[PDB]
This record gives sequence, structure tokens and C-alpha cells, in this order.
Amino acid sequence: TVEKLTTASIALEQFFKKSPDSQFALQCALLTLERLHHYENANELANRLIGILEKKFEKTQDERELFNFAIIKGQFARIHLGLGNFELSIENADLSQGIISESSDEKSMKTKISNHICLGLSYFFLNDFDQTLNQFQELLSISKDSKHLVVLIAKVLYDVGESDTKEIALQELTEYIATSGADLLVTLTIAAMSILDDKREDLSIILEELKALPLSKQIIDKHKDAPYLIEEITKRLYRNDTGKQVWQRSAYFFPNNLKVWERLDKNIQRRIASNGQNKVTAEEMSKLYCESKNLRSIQRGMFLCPWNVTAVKALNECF
Amino acid sequence: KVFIATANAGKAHDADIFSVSACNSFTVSCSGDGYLKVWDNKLLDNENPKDKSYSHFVHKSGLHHVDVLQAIERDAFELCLVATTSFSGDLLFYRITREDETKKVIFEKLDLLDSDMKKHSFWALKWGASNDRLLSHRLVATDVKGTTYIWKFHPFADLNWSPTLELQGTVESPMTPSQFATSVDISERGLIATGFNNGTVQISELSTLRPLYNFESQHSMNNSNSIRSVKFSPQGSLLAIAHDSNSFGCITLYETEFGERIGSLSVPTHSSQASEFAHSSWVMSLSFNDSGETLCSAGWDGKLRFWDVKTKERITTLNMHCDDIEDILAVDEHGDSLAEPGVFDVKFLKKGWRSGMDLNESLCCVCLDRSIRWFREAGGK
Amino acid sequence: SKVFIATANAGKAHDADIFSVSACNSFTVSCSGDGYLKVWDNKLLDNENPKDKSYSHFVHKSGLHHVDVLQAIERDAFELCLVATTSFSGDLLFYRITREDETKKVIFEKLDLLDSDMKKHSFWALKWGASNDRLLSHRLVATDVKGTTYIWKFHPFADETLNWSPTLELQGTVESPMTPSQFATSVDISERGLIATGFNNGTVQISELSTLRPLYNFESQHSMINNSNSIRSVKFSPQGSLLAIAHDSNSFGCITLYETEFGERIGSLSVPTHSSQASLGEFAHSSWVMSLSFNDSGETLCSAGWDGKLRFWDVKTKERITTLNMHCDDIEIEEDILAVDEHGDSLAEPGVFDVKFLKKGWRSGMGADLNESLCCVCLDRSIRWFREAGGK
Repeated sequence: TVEKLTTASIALEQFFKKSPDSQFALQCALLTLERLHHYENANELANRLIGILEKKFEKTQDERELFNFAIIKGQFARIHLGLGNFELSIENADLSQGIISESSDEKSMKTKISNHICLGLSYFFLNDFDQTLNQFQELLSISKDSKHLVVLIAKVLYDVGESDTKEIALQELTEYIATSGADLLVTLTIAAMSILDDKREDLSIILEELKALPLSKQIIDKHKDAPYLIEEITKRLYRNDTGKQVWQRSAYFFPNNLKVWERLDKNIQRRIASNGQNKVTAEEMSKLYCESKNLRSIQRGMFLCPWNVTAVKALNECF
Repeated sequence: KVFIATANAGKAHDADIFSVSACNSFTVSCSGDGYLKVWDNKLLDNENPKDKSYSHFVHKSGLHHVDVLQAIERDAFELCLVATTSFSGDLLFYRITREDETKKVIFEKLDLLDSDMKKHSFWALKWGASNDRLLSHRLVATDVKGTTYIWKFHPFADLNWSPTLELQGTVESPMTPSQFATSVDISERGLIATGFNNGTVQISELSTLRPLYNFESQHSMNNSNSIRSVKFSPQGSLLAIAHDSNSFGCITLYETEFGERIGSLSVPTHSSQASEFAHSSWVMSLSFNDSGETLCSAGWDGKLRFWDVKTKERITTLNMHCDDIEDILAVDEHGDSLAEPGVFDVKFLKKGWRSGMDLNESLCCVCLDRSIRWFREAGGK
Repeated sequence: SKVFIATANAGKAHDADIFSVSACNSFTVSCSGDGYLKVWDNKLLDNENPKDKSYSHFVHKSGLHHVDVLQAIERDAFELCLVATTSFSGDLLFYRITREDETKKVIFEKLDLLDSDMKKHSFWALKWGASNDRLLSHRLVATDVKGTTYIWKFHPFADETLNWSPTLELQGTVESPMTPSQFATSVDISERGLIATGFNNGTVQISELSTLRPLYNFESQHSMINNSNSIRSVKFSPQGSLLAIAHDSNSFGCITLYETEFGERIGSLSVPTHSSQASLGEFAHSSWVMSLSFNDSGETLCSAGWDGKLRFWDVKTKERITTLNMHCDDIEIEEDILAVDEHGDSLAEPGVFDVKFLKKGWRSGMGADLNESLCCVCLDRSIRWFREAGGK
């Protein structure tokens, strides 16, 4: 998928050289680039498209043009959200919302949701103007009930820290987890959420829930987040080293997953990533190589990736 | 043909019991605490197997596999050797002999692997009993890199006990890049089955160490379709492959010598009523009986399922949460198998090995809750 | 003539990974992690072990990860041969090479050319710029971990009648365009006087060697996960304005071709590689592309990958001509075959650390059509030489 999107990006990139200023093509470029996180290019193309649209709107300014422009500004907002300059995200988002707010056009709705996810986060990061972020995220909550968005709201409201907000987040997550109620992300975020609050009563329960994650879900957890949290909670709550055990039960199940041999045995992890059984990045490979803890392999590791602290340090400290 | 419980031992290990094997002498189990525990089979009718259980430490990272060989090779010598691999990936060997004075088991750590060999990361193993195949005993193993190792074991050099392991040869994966060899098995015929984590299974014949032929499973992966266990039936040329579907366990039956798939062992299932499989969760292990007429599957649905080979129909079912005797697959609406999971491994014990109230074949299994159970076929008891 | 055939092997050439290799008319020099520079005579006679004509010399304790040699015939009389190396410490070492009066044995003379202020820098990559009328004086380019390119001019003589006294004049620097500055992972200089500087963020900057002016910079795509993409090797085409960029897309190697007039992307070299089990992917190598090299003609591009494969592509059609699979047991000497490494890992298919094209005549061979040649160093601490089956 990523490769195909990349190819789409290059394709359009070359296309523009032949004929730029094609609104649709630019929109495509924005969507793909956004998918690819290539935000700078998106910013530039967004400027050019916003100009190209404003110029045309200046003449006729038929409402449909304003709607299109609204969607485009809403896009721009996300681009900026990517860039990180949340102020301009706020500005553009509010503008897009201003044009589109009461439209009630079938397509506009998605673009409205878009604006809200931009503004809430933008505010959250911006000045920690949490009351805006709360008045807005709370609005977004009433807008829809879809897993990922719920996880977002919960994350934000909980990261706020206010006594009521955390309750709101956990309540909502639980209620979804009561609604359809099976998937990891909800459970894992809930387990961490409970994890750091350090409330012994809840930990036994959520840990009990984590242990009983169905087999289907354990597969979907490639990263193996669950056996980590289960270990942390067990080790911190039961105060027993037995909290390790899980990782074994994983390795028996997924004997070729790296994340498990990360805990259990490093050599097997390194050996698994050797011939390409598992596709591992350059940095991690460097790390694994250095984790062998001898000169030759630390040299190999550092050479493969000379810009990771641990390897440079690993090479200094052996001299 | 129904099965009744003879004895059980609660909390046998401090961590998960991953594998169990047995011989005429005793049933041996291994676990994640790095302890080999040998349990005397010939048990007094009314007694606890724990009093007779003898435990021994092997390695800190924990054991996840064991197989034991017992042979009265020549003259009078009663040879008993336990072989077991750890999570560290080391392959350990232990001669088992009871003490003259107290009659308690003694473990003797035998070093049979040279430096270069031992440096590998092993995963699974199995012994190859003496037979008409060739004179001597065969040991097969796998590593984390998909390579299968085939040694020939010699307990005497040149009646002088001097055990050595001669590496007959190696058989690499079918795949490039390699993949994890999860399971291995050796038949009385001399075939070698090796099953990996992706669905592929390679069958190679021992006498030549060529690769006869291999099978790759169609189900593709966020959906793991891994091989959990491979077993050759002692009778016929049949081969049984236990493998995952996404969140389900499937047993498929192939035939050696012509490479023909012959079928699959399924039982009716209803969740969405969409539907089939062998178990609501993965099949963790398989094991044929001595006659090779009945196959027992250890499901992670917390159940043991006994299937008739010829009929390809299920003979019976055993819960490990219920002690009481229609086992429709209980599958949640989402497809997730609703069933407290328990089972890790199972083995059939020949008639005459586990003695007590001797005319019927016995069975042994190890579950999640660190409990090991024994069972007996119904010949009145 | 795109079918290469192996000519001479040296197994267990070093006691640690060999990272860079270079050559000239006289010899092939290889540096490694044991900090030993190793000069290998290119001029060999039938069935003679390269190790018999190998001369080795210590350099740094930490080891060396980059080497390049410059051989010129400076004055109409004088012959100049000079090896430059970077150590894991970051130090830039220079060694004059000369041969004994009669024994013809190699003699190293460590030259001290840098000032104390300069030596403090942690250099990574380097490249020698021969006197090809770029300007009259041999130049040297290098890169530091801060993402800057250093450009020196190398004057082997004192104010122009001729006596030996070398001096490196720092012409200047070319700072990376980005902020924060990124790690300059490799460098190269073209015949037409262009420097290409490749950073670890998929960015490449093209600048003028003569005027030290940056001309432009371009980036590599698919930036979903930041730490993924980095540039392993960059190499100019001798013939055209082309530039081949070898970069990672995490766990895979990619070769992209840019033309340097206006600096635009003109194509990408790929072949069916492995992705998602049964599915087929479009990358250059299933693992990272470690180094590139162009043949003299500029028609063939050889790429050395970490997958233990040397792949030769046709630059004009952008399709692959041929592939060479490296094995631990390719080596003609049994006792020098390195099946498994220190940790007992398998080196059956040893990744290629580096590859280089040797000009026709450098590698002398008996009863073979005097033609181009190839050299590469591989993870099994092995150095291999091939010849391009062809004619002249």
C-alpha cells in the first residue's frame, strides 16, 4: 500500500511538471502526501491550490466553489497539524469551519469532523488551552461513536489530567468496550491508563481482562503490547517475577515474533532478523548487532547506522 | 471407545508445562521453570503421582520441549535418555537411572554436542527408536533458522557405556528467506516431517536425506496460519498436520509415498452460523495411538478430541474444566472461541506402561494451569 | 560483455569486517575494522595467491570504515600514489605508498597534512578528485558527522625544480541545507566538477566542486516512518549527467537515478523482490544496497547489496542485466572459507560490504582478452576479484 501510494505520489509529481494547476490532481497530491506524511510538499501544493482556488472564487464565487474551498482549507489545516505549527492549523480550520459549518451537505460533514480533530488537537498542543480543547473534544464526542476517534478523545481528555476528564475518557472507552467490546487498542489504552494511575483495585480487573484477550486478538497484536503491560502490572501488583512467564507463552505461540525474543533471548531475536526471516529496519538491526556486545559486531552495527547514540557509546566504551 | 481419568497432579510446575512425553518406565514433563519432572508410571492404584515425582533443574530460561528414549538395546542394559531443549535454545541430554539405595531417580547430564553444534539455537526435537530401518537410534531436531538436524546415537564405542552423537546430516528449509521450524517428526518408516510457522511442511526421507516433497498451506496472512504439530501414524504412510486458521485449529491428513492429501478432521460449528474446524481454538499437538487407529488432538479450547482415522470422524471429546461426559464448537459471535483455554500437550501411553486398575492403553496430557493428567481407555476401568 | 567471471580470491583477508575497498593501476587497497590497510597487487601471474602479493599495514586501533587511493603521474617524471582513510575514531589518515628498489615490496609513509583545528573533526566518507582539468590541482572531499562537506586541494610539490613535500590546502566547506543538520553518510565528485553529498534523511545535495557553491538538493520519498530511509552510496555517471542514489527504504534497498542538469528524477532500478510472503515487491535488493559502481563506459551500473548479491543493471534501459550470488565457499582456498562467524551465525550468503569497477589493464591476467574488471569485499571477511568477459 505504502509503495503504491508512493508511486502515486511520484506519478503526480511528474504529472505536475507537464501540467500543474489541475485542482483535482493537486487534491490527490495532498491526500497521498498526507498519507505519506510528506507534509512540506503538501504545504507548498496547498498554498498553490489555495491561491488557484481563491483567484477563481474571486470572480463568480458560487456557493459550491466556497464549499470546495472550505474542504481545501480544512485539508490545509491537517497539513499544518502535520507541520506542527498549530496556530495556522487553528486559523485555517476555523476559516474552513466558518465557510462550511452550517452547510449540512453530505460531503461537508466529513470535512467538519476533520476540522474538529484539527482544532481540538491544535488547542491541546498549542497553549494547553484545555477548556477550548474540552469544549471542542466534547463536541467531537457527540459527533460520532467510532473506535479510533473514541481512543483519540479518551487520550486527549485523559492527558488533560483534570479529575472529571479522566473519568470521562475511561468511561467512554469502557462503554465502547461494552458496546462491541473485544478489541485490543481499547483494552491496552485502558490498561495503561489504569496502569499509571496506580489503583490496585482496578489493576487486578484490567489485568484479568488482559490475560483473557482472545486468541484472535493476540495475533493482531504483532507488536505484542499485551504481554508487556501484563508483565508490568503483574510485577508491580503481585510483586512477583512470575510476571515474566507470559512472554514465554507468547514465544511458544509466535516463535518468530521479534518483540517476544526481545524479552526472552536476544540471540534468537538477532538470529531471526539475520537472513530476512523478519524484515527489520537498519537502526534496530544495528541495535541487535551491538547487543552482541563484542567489538566486530559493534563496528558492524555502528557502520550500518552511525547515527544512533547507543552504538557510538557501545564502541567508545569497549575502548 | 471412551476415556476415564486415572490420576492427576495439581500445580505440578511453578510455570507453564509446555511438553510431556513418556516411556515404559515413566512419564516425563518439562516446563518454563527449567525443571524436568519425571513421574513414575507404574503407580499404586490409590496413590499420589507427586510422591513419586522426581524433579531436576536444567536451565534458567525454562524448557519448552522434551522427548525420552527407552531401550533394552543388547545384553541386559536398560538404557533411558531424556532429551530436552530450552528457551535459550540449548539442547540438553540426561541419562535417567534410579538409585540402588533409595530407588529414587538420578539424572546424569550427558555432553553429546561439540562447540560449533551447541552454538546453534535449537527449538524442537524427537527421538527415533531402534527398528528394522537401520540398527541404531535416530535423533531429529530443529533450530530457529528452519534447519533440521539428524543425528545417529551410539550408546557404545567400538559392553562399555560411552555415548556419542554422530551427526548423520542436516536438511535446510524449503524457504528463502528461512522461517522458524516449529515442529518436527520422524516415522518408523524413515520419513522426516518438518513444519514451520507459515504453514509450510517439508517431508524428507532419512536414508537419503534428500527432500521427498513439501506442502504449503493456502491461508495467507493479520491472519496467522502456523503449523503447530506434525505426526506420522505408525500404521500406513499417513501424515497428520495440525495448523492454525485465524483463531481456529485445523487438522489435515496427507498420505506419504504418493503425496496425496486425503482429508481434514472437522466437527460442526455454529457462531454466526456462517461456519469448519477441529477446535474453536488452535490445535497445540497431536498423537496417534499404538494401533494408529485413533488420533488425539490437544486443543487450546481446553479440550482433548479423539478422532477415528479411517472414518475421519470424531470418536469423542474431553473437557479439562468439566469431569463429566454433542461437542458443537462453541464460537463467539465475533468468531473468537469462547472456552477457557487449558491444553498444551498430549501423549498416548502403550498398554502396559502405566500399571494399575494394564489391559488398556493409557493417555497423558499437560495443561495451562500447571496440572498434568492421566487417562485410561474403557475396558471396564 | 556483461557476464563477469571470478578470477582470484582471498578468504579471511582480515580479522574484522572489511568496510571499504578501492583500487588503482598498481593495486587494490582494502581497509577494515582491524584498522589495517591492505594493499593487494593487481598485477598477478597465473595461479598465484593474491595473499602472497598482499602487503598489510596498521593504521588505527578503532578500525577503518572508509578508504580511497589516488594514483597519478604528477610531473612528466614523478609518480604519485596516495592512500586516504577514515577511522571509526573519525580521524583522517593519509599514507604515501611506494615500492622497494628491487624487492618491489610496498612501503607506507604516513603523511601528516591536516592542522590541529581540522583534526578535531570526526570525518566519515572521503573521495579523491584526480587532476581531470576540474582545476589543475588534485582535490580531496570529505564528510563529517555534522553534515558538512570539506573540500581540500592537494599540492604534492613546494611552489612548483621538483621536490617532495605534500600540503593539503583547505579550499573550504559545503554545509547541509537542512536544519537540524543530518549525518552525511556518503559523498562523490563528478568529472564535470560536481559534488554530491548524501545524508541519512534521504536528502542529497548537489554543489560545485570548483566554486564550493551549493546548486540544489533533492529528497527520497515514502517518509511514513522517519528513521527508515537513509542514503548508503551515491555515485556519478562518468559518461552522462546521471547520478545514481542508493538509499534504504527500511529493510529494502533502492537505487534511484537523477540527471544533474536540472536535478530531476529520471527513473529507479528495481527487480521482483520479496514482500508479504507470496506477493512480489519492486525494490532493487531485498536488503540494503551497500555500494554502487559504474563501468568505464557508464552503460552498466553494478550494485552491491546486503543480501549477498552483486546486481549489474543496464543504465540506458533501466532493467537488470545480471546477478552474482556471493557464497562463503566461492574461495579457491578451502582453509580460508569462513562458513560461520565468531558468534556461530551462518555466512553462506554473505552480504557485500563494497564493490568497485577496475579499469581495463589494472588487473593483469594471462591469456585473457585485456578488458575491464570488478572487485568486491564481503561480510565473510573475504575479498573477491572478477573480470568482465569481453574483448579487445
